[PDB]
Amino acid sequence: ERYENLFAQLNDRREGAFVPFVTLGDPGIEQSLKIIDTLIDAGADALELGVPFSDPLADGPTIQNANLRAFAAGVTPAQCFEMLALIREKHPTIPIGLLMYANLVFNNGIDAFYARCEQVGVDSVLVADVPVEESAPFRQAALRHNIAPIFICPPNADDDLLRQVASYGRGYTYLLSRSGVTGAENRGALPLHHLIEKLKEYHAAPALQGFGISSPEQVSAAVRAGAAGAISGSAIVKIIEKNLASPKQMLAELRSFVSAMKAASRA
Amino acid sequence: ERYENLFAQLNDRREGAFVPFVTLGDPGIEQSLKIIDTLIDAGADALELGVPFSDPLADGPTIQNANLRAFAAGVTPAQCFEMLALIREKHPTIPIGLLMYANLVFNNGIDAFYARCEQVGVDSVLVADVPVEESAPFRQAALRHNIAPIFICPPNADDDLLRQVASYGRGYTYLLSRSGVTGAENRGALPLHHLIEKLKEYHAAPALQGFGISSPEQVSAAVRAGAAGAISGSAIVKIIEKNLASPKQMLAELRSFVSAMKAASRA
Amino acid sequence: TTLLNPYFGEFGGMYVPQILMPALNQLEEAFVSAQKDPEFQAQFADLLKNYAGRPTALTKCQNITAGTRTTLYLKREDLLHGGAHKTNQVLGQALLAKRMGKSEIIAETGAGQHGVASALASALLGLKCRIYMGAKDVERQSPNVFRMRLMGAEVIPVHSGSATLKDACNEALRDWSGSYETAHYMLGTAAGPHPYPTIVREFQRMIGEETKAQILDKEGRLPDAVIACVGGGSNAIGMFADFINDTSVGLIGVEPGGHGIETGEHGAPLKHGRVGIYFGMKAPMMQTADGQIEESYSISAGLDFPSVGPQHAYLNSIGRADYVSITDDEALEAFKTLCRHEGIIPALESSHALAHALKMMREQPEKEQLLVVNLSGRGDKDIFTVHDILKARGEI
Amino acid sequence: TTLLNPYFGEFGGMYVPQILMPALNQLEEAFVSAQKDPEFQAQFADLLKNYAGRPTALTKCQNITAGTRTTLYLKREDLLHGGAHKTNQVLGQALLAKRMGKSEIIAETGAGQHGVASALASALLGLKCRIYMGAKDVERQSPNVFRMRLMGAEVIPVHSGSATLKDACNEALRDWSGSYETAHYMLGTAAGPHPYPTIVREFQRMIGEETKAQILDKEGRLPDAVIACVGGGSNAIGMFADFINDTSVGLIGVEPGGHGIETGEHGAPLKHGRVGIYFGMKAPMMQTADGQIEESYSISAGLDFPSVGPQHAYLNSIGRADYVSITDDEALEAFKTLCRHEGIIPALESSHALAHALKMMREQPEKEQLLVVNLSGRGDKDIFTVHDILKARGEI
Ligand SMILES: Cc1[nH+]cc(COP(=O)(O)O)c(/C=[NH+]/[C-](C[C@]2(O)C(=O)Nc3ccccc32)C(=O)O)c1[O-]
Ligand SMILES: Cc1[nH+]cc(COP(=O)(O)O)c(/C=[NH+]/[C-](C[C@]2(O)C(=O)Nc3ccccc32)C(=O)O)c1[O-]
Ligand SMILES: O=P(O)(O)OC[C@@H](O)CO
Ligand SMILES: O=P(O)(O)OC[C@@H](O)CO
Ligand code: NA
Ligand code: NA
Repeated sequence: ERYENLFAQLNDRREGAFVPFVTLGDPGIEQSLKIIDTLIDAGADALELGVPFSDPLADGPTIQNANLRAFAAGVTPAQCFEMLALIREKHPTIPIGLLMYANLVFNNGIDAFYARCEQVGVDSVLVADVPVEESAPFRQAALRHNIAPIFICPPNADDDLLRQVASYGRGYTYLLSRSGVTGAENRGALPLHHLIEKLKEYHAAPALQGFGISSPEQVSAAVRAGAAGAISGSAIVKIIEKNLASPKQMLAELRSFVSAMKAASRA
Repeated sequence: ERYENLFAQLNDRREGAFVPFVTLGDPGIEQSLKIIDTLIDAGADALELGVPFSDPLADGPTIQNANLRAFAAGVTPAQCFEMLALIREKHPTIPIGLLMYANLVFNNGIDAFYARCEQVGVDSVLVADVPVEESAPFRQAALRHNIAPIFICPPNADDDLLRQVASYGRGYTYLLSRSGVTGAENRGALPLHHLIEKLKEYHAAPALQGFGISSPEQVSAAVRAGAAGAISGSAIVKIIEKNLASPKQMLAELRSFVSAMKAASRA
Repeated sequence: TTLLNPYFGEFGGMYVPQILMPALNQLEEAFVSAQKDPEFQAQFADLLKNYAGRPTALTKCQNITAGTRTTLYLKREDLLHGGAHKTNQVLGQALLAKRMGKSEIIAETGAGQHGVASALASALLGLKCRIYMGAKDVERQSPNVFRMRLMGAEVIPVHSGSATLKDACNEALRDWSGSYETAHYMLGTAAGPHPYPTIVREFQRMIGEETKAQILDKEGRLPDAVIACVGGGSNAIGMFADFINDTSVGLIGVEPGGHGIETGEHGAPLKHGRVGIYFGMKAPMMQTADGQIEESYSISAGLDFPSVGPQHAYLNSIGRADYVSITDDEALEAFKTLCRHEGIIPALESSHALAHALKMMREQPEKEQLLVVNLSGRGDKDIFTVHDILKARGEI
Repeated sequence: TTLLNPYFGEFGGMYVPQILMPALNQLEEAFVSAQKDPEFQAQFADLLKNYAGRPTALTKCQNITAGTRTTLYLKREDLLHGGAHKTNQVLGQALLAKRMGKSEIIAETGAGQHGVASALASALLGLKCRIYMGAKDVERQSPNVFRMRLMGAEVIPVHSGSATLKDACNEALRDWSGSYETAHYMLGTAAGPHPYPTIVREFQRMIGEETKAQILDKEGRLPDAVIACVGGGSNAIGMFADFINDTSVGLIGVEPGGHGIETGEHGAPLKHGRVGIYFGMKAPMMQTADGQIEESYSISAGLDFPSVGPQHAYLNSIGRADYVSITDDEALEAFKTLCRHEGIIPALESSHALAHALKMMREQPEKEQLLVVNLSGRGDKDIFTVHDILKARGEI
């Protein structure tokens, strides 16, 4: 599958993965598609993609405002799935992961949601407000439709939680940089070496560190500590927010940022 | 004494008494003196005179505003006594009664207050907020200084109260037209014949009816019912209030009103 | 002729126009009869318990006394229905009014607390209630005015004089003097002509009775002192009454010092006035040299009255009770301290009593003393007054 | 793995980001331990009695039921310190927070009642309190905001979404997800992730326990029904809990109908929404066809929440409890009726429950029925809202 292939290729090249996040449809459907193509062309190894949700309880103001811009353009989950299909048609091998809130997965049937993910070529789904303790119907539906269920390893994880995330997760493990919500200005500085080592000991899916990653130095630190890669969202979205009136400068600044962040993942 | 002489003369002439009330010093000391001389020259048989007090709990808005005008001119009780002395010097026989609030009598000594009344030639004092039940030190001080203590016969008087007012009062008995406070617009219509007859049976001082008396017809009704006379205050004070800017028209309208009210007292 | 003594030493009496003496005599007679009537006592008790919420708590304040040898309890009249002790006596007075066949109620109010209490009792018990309130207080207390009106009371602004409580008092008594056949005057304090000082005390004395029982249960002894603010005297005599014969218990009443006694802008006649005759009673008054009644001042509209009830004047004269004063600024500091350190927002009236207690503690912090402050009401009504002061002073 | 069942049938759970599960597990553990700890129970009881004023009265309303066979009692949580039932559970939750070594408190509020309660408990018990409040509610509730600030709480306006309670809820949970090591989230209702629905019920169940004892004493039997408004579910489950096993006692919850269910402007997810996952729980929600959470509406900011606690959803599903709705106008009429005929100014929240009781009486006036309405708070906070409505409608 796409994650296993990616991480194998990156390991052969002694490379970490750089995985940007954007909200689908921000600031509009067409510009969002151009944005995503620019992120790929600039060196993104995989994608994390959000579906706009009315009450994103795990996101800070930057991604809250991305959702609002998307809603202002009329973006719906159905339109997001049409985008996902187009993205996959253009890019057959890049891993595509969704970051979802539970109600959008549950609303019209858990099984049906994962069936649609499979139809459009999504590789993984992380449900931000479904902990391992509540994940059974989500992970079963994911696996039934060849979707990797993604679980979070938080910095306060105990050994039992480490063993659960290692057993139940697939594709990658989401290693949180810190407590709190998403935010480029809040950089996590707690050393995560111990958690990275336990995950590997327990044969967990390779770890991608996320939350607060906004500079190339943070990407290098994550890979150097043993993570398989790093995720950056708010830092990317701020470039969108800053250049709403200059769509071309937006893409150029996104390319520069992505290229620099990916360069820092190379060892 | 002056009341006994007056009522004897009026009875010989088959006349009731007309007794106007004004507040001393309203609207000023000099105009107040001219007012009082006009009331006498126009036919007043006796005078009732108020000393401005800060909180006149037995007076309606008309006489409240008279007090305020007096205070606005700086009128003090001491100045009121200087006026009383001048009035008596001009008019040796007219009965002069004060309408007082208790604190002004009590403030610097009950005995001293009545001593000053005697010095200036006052004939009687009615303390509006001292009922018979509390009157002992007031009536003793009055009698010691040859001042008649005046008591009120209210329309709800019981027989015991009738016998007390008859025994303790001198000069005249104040027969209330009605409950409430002073006010020319509120005319009392309860028949008072019964109370007038009991007072006479008990040898009370002759009754002067007061409160709400604002027209000659009310004066005639009081005398016809057996009262020795009638008191009118608010109706007089309204003439002052109406003509504050025309001092001469004020005196002319006061003369007309007093003359008509006194005419109605003649049988 | 009266059934009960109208005087407390030199102070008290019935200095009303003669027209009102029968109303006062009827009220006294009805009260004496009601006090002996077990049905009346049972109905009053039922309303106090199941409608107003008696008994009220006695709360120990274990943050404000830290580091001292003062133990401080607050008697929580702020938890009574309506938000203050006034509700106790309005319930009794309304029952007396019905006992006498009266259908209407006249009441005065300052900040609006007695107005609210009168309005709520009249709504419950089927009486037509009209409330006189100084126009300056109306302008500043539009919330309590609307509460009174929501409960069906007529609220009548009074624009005369200082347009505060004394002026509302005057108008209420003028009204009663022409409406006593159908209206009961629900006087709001332990002052005015007999029998009001006695009736109000007896319908407020459960405060001290409960306090005594509660302190005995919690501490096993009587307080060293009980402390209450004094505007007219109701809340203080309700706390004091049951302790008067307990000679070891200090009784401390707190008059408003306003801007400072030396400014003349205060409401402290008991200690800084002189005896006069006004509002139906012989009592200490703020008055001019000539005997005109002076206007009082206090940040607290409920203490803004230039006289005081005669029993307090008497208890002071004989040394049984001691009276002190607390300024606007001292009351404000006590208000803020209780909000922040005990989570209780007290009335600005009651804040005067708390301020004196805090002074008793702070001045002699190693003195062992067990004190009870009568927390006569809650301060929700006062938050706008406090806000504007703190805004003008740059504090917020 | 939990010590207690997180579900009520299909409803409930712990749908929070993984980072918060240890905080929830620690809270559950602390609660289970505290419930078995006689020292904790004694301290909680002492605060409830001597600080908050429990037990609260049960008042019979003998004017509003005239001419019918309805007997109506009101459980007087409006007489609790702070003015509403919220004070019960904040005292328990604050003690839990101290038991867990937390020094700070996060709380959400709508109209400000839970904010005031959280602020007062934090002031008493030495905790640093910060309150999230929708900016539209802040603008309309400046008095309660100032009360919170007087008691030392930080009040943080929330401008996102509808700028009402749901949005304050979101921000509080975002905050907690980065501050749980030092801050306890003092959730204000019987909703959210386990263990909050259970903890809030257990710290509010004295309402029904007292009500049962009081009704047995006065009437010698259980009520035919107990009636409570439902915004999140705390006051209703506190009344219901002790009656659940008394199968003859009807349990009636009243959601806000707002401008009318048919307008979509209401807060009645239990009967007019559908199950979803949000605010940490699986519960009935107002939501779009796509699964976006809808904004609610009610005249009462305390009922303006587009979900409901899971135990109510469960009690409804099995038919043990029945849920209805009451519109803005119906609540306003009940508010006015209680003010004018019983002299009690009720919260606009509680006015929904009273309105349904009045409907039960008026629709079948010869039906013999003994009803208890949970008068969850007083309406002093609401007089400005009511004034502006009555002004706009030309009524005043
Ligand atoms: C919470 C609280 N605590 C203490 C007091 C002080 O009054 P007391 O000295 O205890 O009697 C409170 C005052 N309430 C009143 C004022 C009133 O009492 C009243 O109604 N007529 C009247 C007449 C003369 C003096 C005082 C009063 C109001 O409505 O403004 C109050 O509200
Ligand atoms: C007097 C009174 N009566 C009834 C209620 C209804 O609430 P419940 O359904 O009983 O829980 C009252 C409301 N208070 C709250 C709202 C709050 O409770 C809270 O704080 N967070 C929260 C979260 C979701 C729903 C509801 C709430 C406020 O502060 O605005 C109230 O004030
Ligand atoms: O926004 P940040 O802080 O980069 O967090 C990453 C998150 O947005 C995607 O999982
Ligand atoms: O004002 P009136 O109503 O006339 O009453 C008389 C009174 O003012 C003098 O005793
Ligand atoms: Na005073
Ligand atoms: Na709700």
